Amino acid sequence: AGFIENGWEGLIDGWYGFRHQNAQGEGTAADYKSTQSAIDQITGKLNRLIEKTNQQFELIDNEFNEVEKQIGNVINWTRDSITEVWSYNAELLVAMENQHTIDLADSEMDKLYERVKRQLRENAEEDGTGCFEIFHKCDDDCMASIRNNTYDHSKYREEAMQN
Amino acid sequence: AGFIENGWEGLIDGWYGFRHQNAQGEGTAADYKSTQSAIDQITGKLNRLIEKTNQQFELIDNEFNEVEKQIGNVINWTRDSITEVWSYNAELLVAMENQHTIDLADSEMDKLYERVKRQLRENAEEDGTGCFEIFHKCDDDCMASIRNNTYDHSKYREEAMQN
Amino acid sequence: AGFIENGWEGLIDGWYGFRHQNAQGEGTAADYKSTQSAIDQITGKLNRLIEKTNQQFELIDNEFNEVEKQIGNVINWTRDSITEVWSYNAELLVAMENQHTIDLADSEMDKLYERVKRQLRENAEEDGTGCFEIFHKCDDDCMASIRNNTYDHSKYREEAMQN
Amino acid sequence: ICLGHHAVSNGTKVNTLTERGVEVVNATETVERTNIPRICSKGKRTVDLGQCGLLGTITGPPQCDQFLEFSADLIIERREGSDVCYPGKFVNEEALRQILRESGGIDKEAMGFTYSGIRTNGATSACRRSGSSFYAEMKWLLSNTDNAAFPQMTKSYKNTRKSPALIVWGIHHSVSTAEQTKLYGSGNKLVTVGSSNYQQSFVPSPGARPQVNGLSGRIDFHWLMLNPNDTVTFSFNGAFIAPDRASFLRGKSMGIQSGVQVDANCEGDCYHSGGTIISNLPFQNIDSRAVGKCPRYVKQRSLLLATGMKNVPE
Amino acid sequence: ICLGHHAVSNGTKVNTLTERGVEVVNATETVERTNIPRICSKGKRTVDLGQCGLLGTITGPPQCDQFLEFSADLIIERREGSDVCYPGKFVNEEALRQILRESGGIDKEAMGFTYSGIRTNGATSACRRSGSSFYAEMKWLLSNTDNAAFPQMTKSYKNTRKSPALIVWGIHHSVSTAEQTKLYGSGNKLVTVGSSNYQQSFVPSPGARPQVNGLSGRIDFHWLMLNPNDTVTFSFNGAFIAPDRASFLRGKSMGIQSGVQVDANCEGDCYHSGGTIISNLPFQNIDSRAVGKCPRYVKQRSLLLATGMKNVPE
Amino acid sequence: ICLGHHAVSNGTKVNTLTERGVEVVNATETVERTNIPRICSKGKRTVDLGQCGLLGTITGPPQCDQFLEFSADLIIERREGSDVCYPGKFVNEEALRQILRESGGIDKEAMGFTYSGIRTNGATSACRRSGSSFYAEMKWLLSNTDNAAFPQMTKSYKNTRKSPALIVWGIHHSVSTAEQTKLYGSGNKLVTVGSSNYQQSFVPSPGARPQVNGLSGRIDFHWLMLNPNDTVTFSFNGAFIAPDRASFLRGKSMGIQSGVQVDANCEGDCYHSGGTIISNLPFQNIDSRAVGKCPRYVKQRSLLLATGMKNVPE
Ligand SMILES: *[C@@H]1O[C@H](CO)[C@@H](O)[C@H](O)[C@H]1NC(C)=O
Ligand SMILES: *[C@@H]1O[C@H](CO)[C@@H](O)[C@H](O)[C@H]1NC(C)=O
Ligand SMILES: *[C@@H]1O[C@H](CO)[C@@H](O)[C@H](O)[C@H]1NC(C)=O
Ligand SMILES: *[C@@H]1O[C@H](CO)[C@@H](O)[C@H](O)[C@H]1NC(C)=O
Ligand SMILES: *[C@@H]1O[C@H](CO)[C@@H](O)[C@H](O)[C@H]1NC(C)=O
Ligand SMILES: *[C@@H]1O[C@H](CO)[C@@H](O)[C@H](O)[C@H]1NC(C)=O
Ligand SMILES: *[C@@H]1O[C@H](CO)[C@@H](O)[C@H](O)[C@H]1NC(C)=O
Ligand SMILES: *[C@@H]1O[C@H](CO)[C@@H](O)[C@H](O)[C@H]1NC(C)=O
Ligand SMILES: *[C@@H]1O[C@H](CO)[C@@H](O)[C@H](O)[C@H]1NC(C)=O
Repeated sequence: AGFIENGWEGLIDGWYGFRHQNAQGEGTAADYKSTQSAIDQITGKLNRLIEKTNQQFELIDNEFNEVEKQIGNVINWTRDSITEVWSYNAELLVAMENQHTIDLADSEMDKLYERVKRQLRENAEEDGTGCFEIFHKCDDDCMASIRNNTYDHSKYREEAMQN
Repeated sequence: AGFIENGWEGLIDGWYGFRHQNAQGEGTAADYKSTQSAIDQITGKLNRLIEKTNQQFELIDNEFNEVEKQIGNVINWTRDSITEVWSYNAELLVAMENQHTIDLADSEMDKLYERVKRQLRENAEEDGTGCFEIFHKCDDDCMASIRNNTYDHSKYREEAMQN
Repeated sequence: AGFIENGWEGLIDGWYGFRHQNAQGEGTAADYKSTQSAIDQITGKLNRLIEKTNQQFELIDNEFNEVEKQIGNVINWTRDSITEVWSYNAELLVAMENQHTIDLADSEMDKLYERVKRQLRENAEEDGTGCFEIFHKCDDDCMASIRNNTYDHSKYREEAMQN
Repeated sequence: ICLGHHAVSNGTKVNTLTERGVEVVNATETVERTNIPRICSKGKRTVDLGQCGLLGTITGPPQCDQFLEFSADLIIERREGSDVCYPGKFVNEEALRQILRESGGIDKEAMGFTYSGIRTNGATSACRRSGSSFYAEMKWLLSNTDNAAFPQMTKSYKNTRKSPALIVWGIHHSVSTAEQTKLYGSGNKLVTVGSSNYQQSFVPSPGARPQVNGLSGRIDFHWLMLNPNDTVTFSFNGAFIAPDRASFLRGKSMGIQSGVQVDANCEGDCYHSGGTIISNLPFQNIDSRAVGKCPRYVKQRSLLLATGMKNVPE
Repeated sequence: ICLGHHAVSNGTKVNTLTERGVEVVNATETVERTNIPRICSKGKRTVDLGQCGLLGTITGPPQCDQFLEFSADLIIERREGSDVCYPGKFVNEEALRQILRESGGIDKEAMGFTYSGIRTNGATSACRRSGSSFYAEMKWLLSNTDNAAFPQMTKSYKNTRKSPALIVWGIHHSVSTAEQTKLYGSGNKLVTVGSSNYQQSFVPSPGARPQVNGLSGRIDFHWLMLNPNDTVTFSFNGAFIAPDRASFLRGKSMGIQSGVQVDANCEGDCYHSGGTIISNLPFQNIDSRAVGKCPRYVKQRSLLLATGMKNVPE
Repeated sequence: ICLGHHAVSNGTKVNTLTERGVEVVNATETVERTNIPRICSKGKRTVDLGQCGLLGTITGPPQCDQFLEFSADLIIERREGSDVCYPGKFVNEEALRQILRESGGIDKEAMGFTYSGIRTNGATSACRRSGSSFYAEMKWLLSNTDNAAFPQMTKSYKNTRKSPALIVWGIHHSVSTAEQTKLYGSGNKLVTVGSSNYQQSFVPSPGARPQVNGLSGRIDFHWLMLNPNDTVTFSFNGAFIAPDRASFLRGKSMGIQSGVQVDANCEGDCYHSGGTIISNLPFQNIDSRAVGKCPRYVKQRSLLLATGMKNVPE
């Protein structure tokens, strides 16, 4: 939300994908290994919070026959106190995790970008909206090789330098 | 605090500003849209913490006539326990938010930098102290256009490439 | 763990180091000023948590002669409640700090990288695995000057541009 | 070539340290609101007491005739339950209740008290059985003949078991000092009671009380716990309802109070009076007083946790 | 061209997960220390009891003559208040107090007890009015003539209202068994009391006590709560202070204890004995026992929250 | 040129918001498990009571003869301690205990009660000294001659000190009404007690109890706290064990219960019954009921905190 000024509702394939456009034609394909890493991490959070206590609590109150008021009042006072605390814990935990979920998603993008950028030596230059400019028409063999991190960083170089 | 090795006490205009120096003269102007985004976010924190409970607590103690010691002691023990907890919650919350306030401020810089950098194709090269080097004397029409994100990334190119 | 696809068990010198390889020979030396900054920060966390309360708690129970059951039960109920809370606080605190310890370590790398990169104007180009390519054989005077941030960014330029 | 991330038409709003309402690709609920309106008991030895009240299972009113020696993992009290046929109440009743709830049930044992010089067979119409009866575990001790004296007596019971014994006696309070003497003869009456833990003693207190099952007398029930090998003695001279049988706790259980039906088709460890809470969620907004093994009660109706990334469209 | 961020000569030091003393552009306090030394009552129906003690409003000593039927959102107890003219105390006094504090005040009702065979008009000089008087809601029952017998009596009161009724009686303890008989005749005296909830009974206990307002007798005050339709009865034979009027709770209120003046010019929901805490802040270091709607008490005097970015100068 | 970071063959696994088992360069324990099995008392004025029980230090059984005026920073109760020689117990015993634990010890003061018309020197063989003796701070009041009357008496003690005084008396309960009269003559016996705070009164209750040191009588011990200048009076007529000396609290202390040896070679502020916890750590898994100045108890055995960075090898 800044230079990738929006996102692709069409990308039903995964979380993170490629969208190329050379002469050859079109393409949109998810990057599963970046998708998974993020997915694996939301998974991590969910296993730390879908969580089961092994702490039994019993009854100290009585709903059918009220206990003495004084002890009743201390008991209610304690319960209320401990409710305030857990409502606090719950809301903060949710807010804190959601910031970090968000912040970790974007950080998975910015880190995919800069790895593709680093594959493409000087054979290319950053557009300014999270897109890459090739100065040599790249075919669709050359594509899935940009994708499956193989593309040669000096074996297309010279040609593109010129342009 | 590293490559922007300090900050501008003179910048009373906003949080984030520009400071240019071509032949034409001088200039210092805040970038309100980056200032605001940060400001909008400190605002967010302040509305989540300037917070009002709707939980009444009543008295379980008595300052004029002390309650029985045993119940008095349990009551004090509970209160103290619940004080320890909230003093803990308070200090951690403050520390955690302040890290994130800080870390979010800087992150608003580093992200403004790299967007200007991305406007300036190859017509410029990174100095190493958060400053940008133009290899073509840029006038002050050209300035507010670097500023109001319009500046043309190929319509000054050729000239500067050479230099 | 991505482009610096691993780390150097050989680096017993510090946390962050340099490893060069020109004609002249070999070298591995820690960057103490980046090592320290991280170290100084793990230190910070440890002084906020190796922490001593000045809150005395006394006994409200009795192990030799059990108190009345009803008060005994409320007392146990409270204690258990307050245990659940602190076990929660402890586990979250540890998890939250460890993410941030980790995330702050890496962030100290990524920030050292990009400062060296910024010393080396256009006299060099990013490899794609956190290594830097010089297009002019750099001797070992030139090394400790890359290291002690002095290296001249235009006084080796022209030569390397060509190559 | 361009690289990016997915998105959607309709996302879900969550909250963050920083923003209130931010959309996300996906989100999941963190606070349980879904209750099942049944006591889920699958796999658990359950005792629903119905008309028998819990303290009743010790003294034995007709309600509790089928519960005098019960065995549970899960004890359920009902609103309709009563501890009592002949109008009275228990001293320290709730503590006793809290004990019985986690006892795993009770095993009875004859204390073997024998009687010379008094009647033994006191009954009433509040406690119906075939005819007029009494508290099955208790004995209503009288004076031999329609008036006359009550011998100052002593009885002791030695707990010979490895477990703490639950001892219960009763003090009768007759409608009058007229009725008091017709039962046990005149003069101040005194019951005394001691163990190693324990030291106390009791007097009756006749006078009128509201009619409850048409009777105006009250029985005061009391109780203590004999440790192993420790011994208990009863100094008394009338106005007394002796324990016939003592009680031993079986093991371990949990006790709830509820008004919904049992269901051996679902499993549950978190209970409250209108049902079982089954949830994996860390939190709940259903009932602050739920007992068992439960998510934490919180005030909030809902707290959405992001499970997807930020959401920005075209 | 260069881009950067603002800064200042003098910043403020805060703490972080990582550093202790780091400067920032701006920061704001998070813990309230500012107290206002007045009970802020603006918009609230307030009752400052002054010399009347809270329990006094039920029995009616002269202090509390103007409070026998009060109505509040906010009840204030004072140090100088007394529940009592004739030296005595309440059994279960604090629980009673906690009840009255949130009652929203009290509405009285004649229980209509009538008397045959006893005197009715007991008074004393501790309870001054025009002359020597007594507890306005109570009645000091005697024997007809300077000695002589007290008829074993019964009285019942049926609560006909939809609310729980607050019943209060008293047991007199005279300076001697000499004084006890001169009042109610000789022999052990017994008061008994029952409802559905309730079962108890009482004896007087004469003997010397320190002089308090020059009197050495004590009155023991007791109390129970009749539910709707449930009924209460009093078996007694002397040494007794009958309830004339019963009490019903009005609605809802909050009770504080304080020593500062009222102020209908400020609004407050967090109170403590030296004032009102008005603050938006999440926390406070003023008084751990503040009641109402309050920031959380914390030990720390101060916790600064950053509202500006890091601060580094030239 | 390449730049990077260190690593190791064998790292340590920790947990994060995000991952469960991630390795790190270094890590440190956050939960204390190491206990020292001794009461660390270095620099502290310690009193180990051994065979004397805490309440004993007020009444004075032979166990507590060397503790009647003790002075502490640290009071230690032992399992073998007893408050008692002549079989009895304290009413409100634990509250009293909690008081004594933080008292810093006790200073005694003669209340100066003198006696006309009764015996004064009651003793027993449970309380051995040179011969048969009694509770050193108490006085066993009788009737002059092997039967006969007990004069209805009064005694008052004015607390003249700036501190609250601890007053203790006892009610004797004899094995019979036979034994009761042989001691104090016949008829109902009544002790009454009043202050400004206080209002109560007591009767004996004879009858058989189990033999404890071969005796079947019990002594009931009671207690109240006279404020400064306030005064206390004792109305009594027999069955009474008078206070000879009153008690004043010294200052401030902490009380533990333990079964390990003292050690003036180590320093500690967190104690539990099997030792001292010495740790800088924020948490502990040793004993939830530790008292003093302690890390927080937590359920977890261990929680590793990262002190080094991520760890990835060749
Ligand atoms: C305690 O709270 C419950 C509801 O949570 C309420 O029904 C009860 O009246 C309270 N106890 C007292 C002392 O009134
Ligand atoms: C409870 O703490 C208060 C002060 O917070 C103190 O005045 C009071 O004495 C304590 N209660 C007991 C049992 O002493
Ligand atoms: C309180 O818990 C302790 C152990 O933590 C246990 O020994 C004791 O029995 C419990 N109290 C009651 C009321 O049983
Ligand atoms: C959306 O969240 C739900 C939470 O129950 C989860 O089950 C589901 O897998 C998520 N969907 C996607 C697309 O991840
Ligand atoms: C209990 O008493 C029996 C028989 O008197 C004896 O054999 C046993 O050792 C005693 N057990 C304990 C632990 O007191
Ligand atoms: C400084 O912080 C205070 C906190 O009260 C705030 O009111 C003010 O707007 C802040 N000033 C600036 C320059 O943001
Ligand atoms: C209360 O008693 C009145 C009259 O006896 C009766 O009409 C009413 O139904 C009763 N209410 C309840 C709920 O018992
Ligand atoms: C490893 O952690 C321990 C924690 O006690 C610390 O003392 C030590 O200095 C650490 N070692 C290194 C290499 O930092
Ligand atoms: C206590 O009494 C003494 C003597 O009667 C008197 O001098 C002193 O003022 C009194 N102190 C208080 C505070 O009552």
